[PDB]
Order: sequence, then C-alpha cells, then structure tokens
Amino acid sequence: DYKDDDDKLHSQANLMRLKSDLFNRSPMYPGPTKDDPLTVTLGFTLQDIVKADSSTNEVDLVYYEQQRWKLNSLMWDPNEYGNITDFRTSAADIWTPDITAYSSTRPVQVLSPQIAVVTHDGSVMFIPAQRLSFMCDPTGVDSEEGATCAVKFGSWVYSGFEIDLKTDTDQVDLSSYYASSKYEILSATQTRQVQHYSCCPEPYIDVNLVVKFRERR
Amino acid sequence: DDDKLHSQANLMRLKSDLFNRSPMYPGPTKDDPLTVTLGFTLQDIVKADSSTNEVDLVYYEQQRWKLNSLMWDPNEYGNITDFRTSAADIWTPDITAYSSTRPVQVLSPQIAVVTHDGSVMFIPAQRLSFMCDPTGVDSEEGATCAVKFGSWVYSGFEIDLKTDTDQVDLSSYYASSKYEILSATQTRQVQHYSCCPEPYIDVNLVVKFRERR
Amino acid sequence: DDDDKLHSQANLMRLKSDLFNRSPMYPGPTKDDPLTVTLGFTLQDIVKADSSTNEVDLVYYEQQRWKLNSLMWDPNEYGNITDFRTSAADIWTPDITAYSSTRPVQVLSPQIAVVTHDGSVMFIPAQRLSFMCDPTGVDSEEGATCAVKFGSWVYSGFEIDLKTDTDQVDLSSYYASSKYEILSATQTRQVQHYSCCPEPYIDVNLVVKFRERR
Amino acid sequence: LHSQANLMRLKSDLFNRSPMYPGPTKDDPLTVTLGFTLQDIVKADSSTNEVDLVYYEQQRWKLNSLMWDPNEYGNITDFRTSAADIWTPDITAYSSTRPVQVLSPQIAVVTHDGSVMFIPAQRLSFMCDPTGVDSEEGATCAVKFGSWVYSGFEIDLKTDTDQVDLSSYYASSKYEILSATQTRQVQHYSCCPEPYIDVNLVVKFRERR
Amino acid sequence: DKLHSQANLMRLKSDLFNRSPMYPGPTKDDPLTVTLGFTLQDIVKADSSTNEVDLVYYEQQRWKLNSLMWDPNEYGNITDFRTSAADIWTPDITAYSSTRPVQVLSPQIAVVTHDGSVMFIPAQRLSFMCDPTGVDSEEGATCAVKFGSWVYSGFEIDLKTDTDQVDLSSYYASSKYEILSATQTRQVQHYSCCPEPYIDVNLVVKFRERR
Ligand SMILES: Nc1nc(Cl)cc(N(Cc2cccnc2)Cc2cccnc2)n1
Ligand SMILES: Nc1nc(Cl)cc(N(Cc2cccnc2)Cc2cccnc2)n1
Ligand SMILES: Nc1nc(Cl)cc(N(Cc2cccnc2)Cc2cccnc2)n1
Ligand SMILES: Nc1nc(Cl)cc(N(Cc2cccnc2)Cc2cccnc2)n1
Ligand SMILES: Nc1nc(Cl)cc(N(Cc2cccnc2)Cc2cccnc2)n1
Ligand SMILES: *[C@@H]1O[C@H](CO)[C@@H](O)[C@H](O)[C@H]1NC(C)=O
Repeated sequence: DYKDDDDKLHSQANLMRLKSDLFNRSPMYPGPTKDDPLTVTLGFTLQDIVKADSSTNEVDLVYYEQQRWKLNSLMWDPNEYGNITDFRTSAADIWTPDITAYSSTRPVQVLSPQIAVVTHDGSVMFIPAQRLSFMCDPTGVDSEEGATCAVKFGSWVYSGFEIDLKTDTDQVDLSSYYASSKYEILSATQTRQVQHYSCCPEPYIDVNLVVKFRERR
Repeated sequence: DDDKLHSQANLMRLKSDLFNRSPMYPGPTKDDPLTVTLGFTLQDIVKADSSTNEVDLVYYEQQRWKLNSLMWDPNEYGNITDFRTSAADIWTPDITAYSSTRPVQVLSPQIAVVTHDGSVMFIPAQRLSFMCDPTGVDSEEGATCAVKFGSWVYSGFEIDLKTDTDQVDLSSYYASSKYEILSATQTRQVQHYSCCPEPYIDVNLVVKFRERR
Repeated sequence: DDDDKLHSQANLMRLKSDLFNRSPMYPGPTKDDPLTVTLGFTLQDIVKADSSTNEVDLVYYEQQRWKLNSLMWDPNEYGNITDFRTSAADIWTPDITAYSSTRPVQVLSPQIAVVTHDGSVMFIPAQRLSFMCDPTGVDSEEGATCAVKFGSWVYSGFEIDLKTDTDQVDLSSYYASSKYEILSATQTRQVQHYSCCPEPYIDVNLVVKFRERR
Repeated sequence: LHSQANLMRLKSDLFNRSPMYPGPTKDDPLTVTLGFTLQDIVKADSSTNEVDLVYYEQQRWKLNSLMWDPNEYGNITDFRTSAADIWTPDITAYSSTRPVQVLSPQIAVVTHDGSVMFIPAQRLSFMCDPTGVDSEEGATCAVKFGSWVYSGFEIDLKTDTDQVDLSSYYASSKYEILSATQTRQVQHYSCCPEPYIDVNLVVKFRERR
Repeated sequence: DKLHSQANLMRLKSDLFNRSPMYPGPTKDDPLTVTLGFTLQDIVKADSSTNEVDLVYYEQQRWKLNSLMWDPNEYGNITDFRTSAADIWTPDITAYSSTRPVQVLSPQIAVVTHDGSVMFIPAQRLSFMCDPTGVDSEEGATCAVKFGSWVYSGFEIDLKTDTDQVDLSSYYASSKYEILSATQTRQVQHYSCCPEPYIDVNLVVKFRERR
C-alpha cells in the first residue's frame, strides 16, 4: 500500500526520466536519408463514406490511417527504467512521416487526439482518424455495379530512396464500417505501387486505396 | 482588504508549486492506471441530415479523475480547498467520439476545477456531428442513434471509465428543439478489437428521438 | 516638444512593466475575493433565423466591466497617465459564455481592453452568435420570442456576480435595414439553481422579441 | 555583400534593442491614412441582408521610433517585415457579420523616414439590404471603418481622396459599380466628450446587363 | 555508420541555421529570381451565381541563395535535405484575385540542395474571380488569375516560368470539366499608383463542361 503507493510515484519519475534522455540527447530525428532510409507501414480502416457529390465530383471519407515505423534514436532498455516497455506521447514531440492524399480537394480534418505510442525497440505507432474530401466521380453509385474511386497516399517530399512504404495486407479494414451509411462498400483495397517519372531517376512509392461502393437500399 | 492580497498570493503560490516545481503528470500506465468518470448532459439535437446520415448534437461532457500529484493540504495555503485553472495547465484525458464526422467544436471555456484531494472536474460543452441514420424520425416510434466515447490511445488497463448513472441528464434539454427526446442512455462497455491485444472501454450513448409536433 | 512624447512612451512602457511583471496575472476570483462583472449588450442585427434547425444568429457588442486592486496605480508616479489600452491577452478576462450557443462564438473586433488607474477594466468584444431559438411566429404581428443566458461557465455566484446597468438592451445601433425588426430586447440579472450544482449561478438573460420587417 | 548584414543590423536596432512603441496616446497621437481598392462584390444575399466584398485596404502611418539614417545602415532606404514584428492599427468594419478573411501575406513596408505601409487584402461580410440591385437605380450600401478602442484624440483618420479606387475592379463581376466613396467623418456622440472618426465606405451597384 | 550520416546532417542543418542567420529577404541591391510553375489538378467547382471558380493545383517554387550552399565533402557527401518551410525564408507569392483564403493541401516542407537552391511545392485549393459564362458550350469558358509577390516589386523579386505551358499530366481524368488550354505567362508593367515595375505570372485557363 504505502509500499504500493511509492511504486506509483517511482514509475512516474522513471517515465519522465526516459522522456528526458530520449527527447534531448540526440535531439529530434532530422528525417530519413538515402544512407539511412525509413520503411513506413501504412494501413486503412474505413468508417464511412459520408457524402458523394456528383455536381463537383468529390467524395468525403471518414477513416483511420494506421502508420508504423522504427527508429534507432528511440531505442531504450526497459531495465534502466523500471520495466517501461512503452509510453504515450504527443505527436509533435516526435518526427512523423509526411503521408498525404495526392488528390484531396480540401485540407484533411483530424478526428482523434494527436498522440502516438513509442515502444522500447524504437518502433512507433500513430493512428490519426480523419475526414478526407478527394477527387472522385460517383457515376454508377445508384446501380447494382456501384461506383469506383481511387486515392493515392504517399510521402510528399521523400522519394522511394528516402521513404519506402508497405502494407501488411491489401485488404482495407472494414470491421468498423458504419452499418447505416448512405453507401455500402462493395470492396476496398490498399495496394503498394512503384512508378518512375521520366525526369529524375528516383522511384516513387504510394499506397493506392481503391473503393467500390453503392447506395445502401 | 489586506486579506484579499494574502489569499491571492496563496493561490498563486499553490498553482506555482503544483505546476512549476513539479512536472506534468505523464498520463496513466499499466502500473499507474487511471479511472475516468463520464456523464453526459444533452442540450439539443440541432440538426438531422438524411442525405448523409449525420446528426448534430450539442451536449455537456462531464469528466472526473483524481491524481495524487495534484493534492495539497489546504492549511499550507490559507485554507484554499479548490481553484480554477486553464485546462492547458494540467493533464486531461483523450476522450473521443469514435464515430464523429467532423472535428468536435468546443463551446465553453477550457477551464477545469481542481480540489485539494487531487480530484479534477472538467466539463466541456460541445457540438458534435456523428454517424446516424435518422430514418423514422418523423414517426411516433422515432429514430434511434448511438455513439461511443472512450480513450483513443489508452486500453482498459491504462484508462478505465465509469458512469455514476446510466441515464443521460435531460434536465437542460432545449424545449423548443426541432426534436424531442424519447430516451437517452449512457452505458459502460468493455470490448475486444482485433487491432489491439487489450480490451478497450467505452461509454455508449444511445438516443431515441423524433420530430416534435 | 518632441522630448515629451518620448518620456510619456517611457512612462507607459514603465507602468505596463510594473503592472504586468512586478506581479503575475491575477489568478481569478475566489469565495474570499469575489468579483462583480457588469454586462451590457448592444444588439446590432439579427442576421439569420433558421426554422429548420431552430437556430438564430445574432451580431452584438458585449460591454464587460470589472475592477481589480491589482491593476490600480498612482497617475503622478507615471506622468499623469490615467489609463491605457492593452491586448486582452495581457490581462485576465472573465469567461462569459452563452449557455445555449450552438456553434463557437465568432469575434468581430480587435481583442483590446482599456485599463484605468482606479483598477477598472472595460472590454467590449463584438460577436456573432448562433444559439437555440424557435423563430415560430416571426411572420406574425406579435413576432417571435427568444432568450439566451450569459454567465460564467466555471464560477458560481460565490465567485462571480453579474450585473446590468439597465434591463434595457441598447438598440441604438440596430441595423435599420435588417430582415428583422426589434419589438423588445431585455437584459436581466437572474439567480439560478441548477440540479447539477449546490451553488447558485448568476446569469444575464437576454430576451429578444422580433418579427420580419415588412 | 555586407548589405545583408546591414539589413540584419537595422532590424535589430529598430526591434531587438529599441523599446518598441506601446501604441498611440493622447500625449502622442497618431494619424493613419486609409484607402480602399474595391476588387469585387462577390455575393449579395437578400435573405439575410449580407453582402460580401473583396478589397485591398491601404493603411499608412509614421513613427519616430522607426526612423533611421540610410547611409548609417549602408544606404538602406527601406525594408519588409512581418506585420507581427511591428505595431499595427486596430481598424475594423463596424458592421461586419463575420470575421474578416485575410487574403494577402501579412507583411508591411517600412521606410527610413519612419513611415509604414500595410495593405491587407480582405473578404468582408457586412450588413446590407441589396434591395433594388436588379433595378437600373441599383442598390446602395455603407460600412464604417475605424479604430475600435482609440478615439479621435489618439488616432486621427485621413484619406488621400474620397474616391474608392476601382482600377482593379473585376471586369466580369456579377455586379457593376455605379459609385464608390470613402469619406472621412468626424463623429461626436453623447456618452462621451471626445470626438470619434470613421471612414464611411458607400457603394452603389447593380446586376450587370 | 548509418549512425554517422544522421549526425552529419544534424550538424549541417545547425551550421546553416545557427551561425548563419537566415536571409533577411531580397533587396534592390541583391534581387532574387523566383521560378514558378503550375500543375493543374482539377477545376472542382464553377459558381455562376457569384462568379467564383475553385481550382486544385501544385505550385512549384524554386529559388537560390548563397547563404544556403555548402560543400558536400565538409559534411559527408550530403547533397540535399528536407526541412520545414518555416525554418527558411520563402517567397510571399499570392493569387491577386482570390475570393477566399487559399487552403493548403500538402505538408509545408522544402527540399534544399547544396548549391543553395530550394524547391517548395505547396498543393493548394484556390477560389478566385471567374465568370464561367459559356462553360457549357463548344467554345467553353475562359478565366485568368495572376500570381505574384504581394510586398516586393520587380526591383526585389523577379519572376520566371520554366515554360509557358501549365502541366496537365496530373489533371483529374473524370473532372466535371475538361481543359481546352492552360498557360502561365510572365507579365511586367507599371501601375498608376506606384513607380516601381511590377511582375506577375498570369494563369489563363480555358475549359468546358465534360461531354
Ligand atoms: N518535382 C516535383 N514536382 C511536383 Cl509537381 C511535385 C513534386 N512532389 C512534391 C515535392 C514537394 C517539395 C519538394 N519536392 C517534392 C512529389 C510528388 C507529387 C505528386 C505525386 N507524386 C509525387 N515534386
Ligand atoms: N492498433 C490500432 N489500430 C487501430 Cl485501427 C486503432 C487503434 N486505436 C487507436 C490507437 C492510437 C494510437 C495508439 N494506440 C491505439 C484504438 C481503437 C480505436 C478504435 C476502436 N477501438 C480501439 N489501434
Ligand atoms: N456539475 C456540473 N454539471 C454540469 Cl452538466 C455543468 C456544470 N457547470 C456548468 C454550468 C452549465 C449550465 C448551468 N450552470 C452551470 C459548472 C462547472 C463547469 C466546469 C467545471 N466545474 C463546474 N457543473
Ligand atoms: N462606451 C462604448 N460603448 C460601445 Cl457599445 C462601444 C465603445 N467602443 C467601440 C466603438 C464602437 C463603434 C464606434 N467606435 C467605437 C469603444 C471601446 C471599445 C473597446 C474597449 N473600450 C472602448 N465604447
Ligand atoms: N501602393 C499599393 N497600392 C495597392 Cl492597392 C497595392 C499595393 N501592393 C500590392 C499589389 C497588388 C496587386 C498588384 N500590384 C500591387 C504592394 C504593396 C503591398 C503591401 C505593402 N506595400 C506595398 N501597393
Ligand atoms: C515489465 O515488468 C515486469 C515486472 O513486473 C517484468 O518482469 C516484465 O518482463 C515486464 N513486462 C514485459 C512485457 O516485458
């Protein structure tokens, strides 16, 4: 109790101590480079197709974007910190990848708190939920065959030389798709793509999110 | 008089002791789990959109939790037993609607009450848009919608939730609302998701309502 | 001539430095040190009355006045400066909130207060507010009636008390070509007990009766 | 080559070290000159009596605390700085219905003689009955601009002319301009004994043929 | 080793951004040339009730500074790096006829190279003044919007385009509008108000409802 109550205060200063050694000694990660490239794992959880505007060809999605990477600058051994194997931290305190939708028509709106989980192996998990408006012609949404749209996500300023992407599966997580949406999902896939762009030798990597959908009935 | 100046210095010194010569509490952990009490006061169903299945709520969200690191002896500070402070000065939980469709809009001052036993009360007023099919809203039966609230980043082993009651407080509901409320419940739930190893805790808010004639 | 202006600038930089730095920001009112805030509304316009959501949009000026010993000074010690203008963020401001707004209040004017050597502050932000209102009858002769309470969010009547100078809302800047004409507008102090709290809260209740301008 | 080191030094001299000006006072009043360049009447709403304008708002004033000698800082006659680095007047539309939207970078020009020029491009919604806009007579609206917290004893207004500059008015606008005037107006009230000043922007306009 | 490349950059950035106080901006004595290019992604919306058209595009900005160059061998063969656009000076290029504030679609990060050149490419959504009369015809509709520095005259900032053709190779295939032509063209003139020369890049786009 008084024992147990001291364990609590102790655990705190341990975390504060770790958060001090990490977030100062070697400062912020300066981003990846070709010498030390970074692999970012990307995955999508589709919650809702909120709106499909046929007068402007924009469709609004609500989804969670799963992001994972690993950095040696964020390694520590849980034995020098009271067995702290991980912590929560504000996402501003750390480097996060500049993953963007390439055909959005409005700035993304964030729906969850901007907080990541860092693990002692220097791995990071960050899952921002957002609402995205993107370019999409919903022709066919009101037929049996439905409509099909696609939006690519990838780094804005880092090529495949500095940032590699991967998905753990090519199936979009549909386990949280809102059952009463105006639209039913016929299928949703997320697929790693590599292209070259004539100019420049460097490759470009994106995860393409394709979605086929129709009015609910 | 030369009394109000003393009490003022006592408050200033108290806040200063708590925030400036001691770090912010880093949040809960497996070894230092936090229980957060939630209670909802529904003020208005402002709008129901059948074209996109979004409904807009205005409500007050009552949050309470208790930290050892915020405790003090009133006797060491001129008998002060509680004070107001900007929510930015302290740790606050990351309670989120899980089916919102727009960033939540805050309607009240971001200020919390801290009490000498280390308890905190924080009650943000909010407008929320969330996923809801209002089909049936123009019948006698009405429409029923649901929205979960819980931590985004902390499992049940770090943040636990409780309610004091399972009835949503309807005593402030706007009488001339376009919608009347048939019932409104807040219910703690523990659920396992494939994404994560640990059970997560939410409070489910289910509202039955209909067009007011 | 020109030397004078420099001096007074120095005097003002000095007064402000003394007030803001030789003692922190006043921590807010307590049960020991309660504050009375005086409120007056100037109704500029009813902009929108949406009957599909029961929301009415108002534009108004909100006069706020209060007074602190901690903002007092001797003008003789400061080149006879009797008052000054300063940013609302340099000072404590009351957390006065509309209890039935439906969207965050939008600020229309610069956030600047006037402090006076007697310790009194005046701060008049212009605002557009959406709040809960049933405009039914706005096309009738008697018109429509709405009410919205203003008061502190976090301070009870033991810490903050409100007051009006009149129960009459100032309509002298009401936009003469508004869609709506004002039949009456009142602002009245109320002592309210809510079942959520053992302490009474004080609010100013803004009652507006209005109808479509013909 | 060194001229970049002179700019740095000047900006440092004027800001860093120099006790930077606390705004105007009765003992030290300020004259702000105001001029509008009307770009477009974008929207006219008969259901809420709101009209939206896009314009450029030119503001000029002058401070001793910002004067310097050119050949004492390597012949520098002027510089650009962020609006946040310096003091700016609190000119506002007295009958807006929505917060103003800023359309231009918030950067001002400072000259060695201590003058500042600031020209924020803005979209403004304000109270206006557009009745008659589809007539030949047209519609008439007005909005006053001026300080919110400084009377005429602390800030005086001027204008270099009472004609609104229309040389950048949008040639294919929904609405054509019949007249646009910007008029200085001294105002004495009643609650108060000090004078007040505003610049009244009157626009007459109608739907384009 | 992989440890070491990282330390070099960190050191390199610190050298540029601490002992080297950033560029206070251009002057009549040392003017700056900024290269502009538009990649037109989509005409989202054409409002004939207010005469506003909404575009989504990428705006390619390129310029060059002595204060930003370095020798890659004094730093471990680092030839470029990325950095928050807030950490450096950027040009205040603005649409001159926008009706609403521009909305930023992409992260605000620039690429700086060892020769001192910078590339910054913000994706944007822009509403601007445009009477879309005839958008529903064979001829289609024509609109223009000028871009340029707000506070720097032709004496301080010069503008150049790479080519006169707007890049259309990323135009949305299923847009509500098809592009008939898109040009970007440097213009210089005097205005009556002022005596300095003014430079802008004028974006002209002809388009029509997709058939
Ligand atoms: N030369 C170039 N041109 C364009 Cl028009 C876009 C582009 N970017 C963004 C970028 C931003 C800042 C610095 N370097 C690159 C990468 C990109 C953009 C769109 C699709 N795929 C990759 N790169
Ligand atoms: N691995 C995972 N995947 C998803 Cl797709 C959501 C999720 N979160 C959010 C989260 C954010 C940051 C750190 N830990 C957890 C928890 C969650 C979200 C929604 C419903 N239930 C649990 N966690
Ligand atoms: N117990 C409690 N419950 C609620 Cl649902 C609100 C509340 N309020 C706000 C309020 C709202 C409406 C009328 N009077 C007061 C007071 C409060 C607010 C923030 C922190 N502590 C107390 N206090
Ligand atoms: N007595 C008083 N009452 C009001 Cl309703 C406004 C006011 N103003 C604002 C104003 C409004 C219209 C034209 N010129 C100025 C001056 C003011 C504003 C803010 C703080 N102190 C004084 N002063
Ligand atoms: N005298 C003056 N008057 C105006 Cl109406 C604008 C202006 N501008 C902006 C401009 C915008 C479009 C075309 N040419 C110039 C230049 C400027 C902006 C800010 C501070 N100083 C000069 N300078
Ligand atoms: C955390 O602490 C415990 C001691 O209670 C330790 O034995 C264990 O290895 C740690 N947990 C994990 C998952 O490593």
